Amino acid sequence: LDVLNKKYSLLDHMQAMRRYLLLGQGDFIRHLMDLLKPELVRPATTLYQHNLTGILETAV
Amino acid sequence: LQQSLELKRKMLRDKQNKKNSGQHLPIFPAWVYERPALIGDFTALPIGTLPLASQESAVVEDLLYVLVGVDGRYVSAQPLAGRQSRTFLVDPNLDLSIRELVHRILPVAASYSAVTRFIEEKSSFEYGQVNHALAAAMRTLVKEHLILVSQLEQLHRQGLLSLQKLWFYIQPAMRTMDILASLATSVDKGECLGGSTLSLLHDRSFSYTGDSQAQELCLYLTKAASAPYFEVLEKWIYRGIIHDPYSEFMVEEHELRKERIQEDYNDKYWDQRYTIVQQQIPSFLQKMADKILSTGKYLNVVRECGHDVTCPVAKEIIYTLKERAYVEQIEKAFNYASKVLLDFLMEEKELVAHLRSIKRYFLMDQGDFFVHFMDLAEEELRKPVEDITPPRLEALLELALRMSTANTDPFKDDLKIDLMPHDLITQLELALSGLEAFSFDYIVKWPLSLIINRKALTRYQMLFRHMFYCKHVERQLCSVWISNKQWFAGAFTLRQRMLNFVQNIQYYMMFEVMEPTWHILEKNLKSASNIDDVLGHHTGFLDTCLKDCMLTNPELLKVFSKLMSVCVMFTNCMQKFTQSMKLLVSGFEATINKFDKNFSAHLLDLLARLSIYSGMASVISRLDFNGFYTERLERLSAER
Repeated sequence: LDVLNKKYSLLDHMQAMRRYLLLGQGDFIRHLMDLLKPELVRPATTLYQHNLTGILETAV
Repeated sequence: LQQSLELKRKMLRDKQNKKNSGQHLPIFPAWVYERPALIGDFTALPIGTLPLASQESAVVEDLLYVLVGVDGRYVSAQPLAGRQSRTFLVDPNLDLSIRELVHRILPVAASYSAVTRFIEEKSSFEYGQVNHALAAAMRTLVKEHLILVSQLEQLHRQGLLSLQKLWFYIQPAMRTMDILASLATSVDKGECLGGSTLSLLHDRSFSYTGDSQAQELCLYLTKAASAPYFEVLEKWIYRGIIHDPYSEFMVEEHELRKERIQEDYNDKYWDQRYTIVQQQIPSFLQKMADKILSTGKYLNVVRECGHDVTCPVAKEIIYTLKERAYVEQIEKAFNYASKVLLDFLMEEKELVAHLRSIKRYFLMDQGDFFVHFMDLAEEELRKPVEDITPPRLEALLELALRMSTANTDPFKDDLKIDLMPHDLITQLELALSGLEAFSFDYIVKWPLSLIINRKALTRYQMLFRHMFYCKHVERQLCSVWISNKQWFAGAFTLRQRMLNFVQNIQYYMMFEVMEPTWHILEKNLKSASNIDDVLGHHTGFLDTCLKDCMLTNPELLKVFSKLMSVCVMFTNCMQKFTQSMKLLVSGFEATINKFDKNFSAHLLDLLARLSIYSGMASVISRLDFNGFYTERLERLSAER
């Protein structure tokens, strides 16, 4: 137990997945869908992945 | 017998070859092997007519000699005497009831003499220090066999022995002899010496853990056998000096001053000067195998630069079953060597200012040195080969260094000037000199050779030479600009475009690779702990700067080479037009159109070959920040 709650972070890293991956904080999702509105409503199957990661890097 | 005498001299030849101060290694005299009176195993009437209870006394007496070597009277030590084995022959005219019990008592004699021969043979100089100590711990147990049979004889002389008592006496000590003889046949069969028969002992000690009769036997023999080995370990761990009188050690010294001197391009200490044998490890020290070599080799490469070092503390400690305090000592001594060498290297003959003065010239901290150099150089550089003379460049080096402010770092004093005579082809001509190939040279000393070798310096030069063409073509275009304080309007946008492109390429490599990765190296070198960490930081630094720059491409960017070709054509011809007109609108314009076509084609092709690379998409982003020439063609595709 002690090495995973001190020298690694297990609980603190588990909270973030609740907040974003499970969409458990809607502020992040609201601003993410808000700023990325045209790129989402358009087909992103004709758009490359690298642009979306690059704009996520500043969107987060 | 006869075959033993060969093996000895072959091993002696190997040990004479290993050392160059150990010469004429001794052997014991020939009569030692001629005489069979050294080993412990150097009238009669028909037994059939004797009564039973006299036969019993006679066979007890004859058997008692045979237990401890020396032959009996109705039992003979056999002359066929196969390899490392003994057989004995009881007579079949002996009464069968007695004789069958004699058969049961006989194994300890064959498990005596084979042991005793091994004690003489593997104690001489040609089988090494460990085999002597192994045999010296077996001779103690031979002595007690003699001890027991003498007291049994004293009881027998007083009419107080029978075969039953004697058999009952000898049953515990037969087991000892069995274990000892199995070990001796195992040592001889594999031709084991040095650490190959401490691996065997390490295994055999673990093997017996349901006995404690045979486990203590082997463990006492391991404690005895590791005592010569730990001396050799003391020499190599605590000193950069070994005496190694009989070589059976995992590290060997084979000299490698016969190829390099004053500087090692080989990095010979990590390669082949002091190298390890993986067969002579005792099969528990394999975990520590590298650390052993590094501990003393570090003391050498600091005693090579004339700086005294010492061991932290010295232990002599023997083997213990399953349990290791010397492992901790390997770690402590390895750490002491690495820490003292690391502290010495960063203060005395410091590599920090060395690396700063490498960044200043090849990865180029100052441009000031170079902007003086290029203007005072260019007319000489523009001329072909054989028109150069090294004193002009040397005067230019010293004047540009002292006139600029790069004359306050210490290490600039071995800096030289040279060229790269196979210029861009080398990456995986000498026809011009200064139009192709400009570079510098710096020679290194021993504390700064084992980190920065020849190869790293050559790679630094191949980065600098690539940047030199951009640096040169840039001021060509600038001179053409200032030469216009008629003209064609497309010529101005072409001049502006070429200039913006080359300037952006220089800026991108500069503030993506040279400043940021230097910031990384500055934090790596404050967190090294040994000379494999400073090696790791430097080689990861050089590999990162080589890969991160535009140097490495699968085809080396032929777009870029043809681009720089048409740039030097543009700067020559436009300036030539202006010098001739000072002394029409279709002679100038046609060449401007051809140049604009070639430059636009190569620019589009490099942007296309940059988009397939795909953060790392920022180069497309910065280069066409404004959204023009960011994509001028959708990129044509096949109809298949």
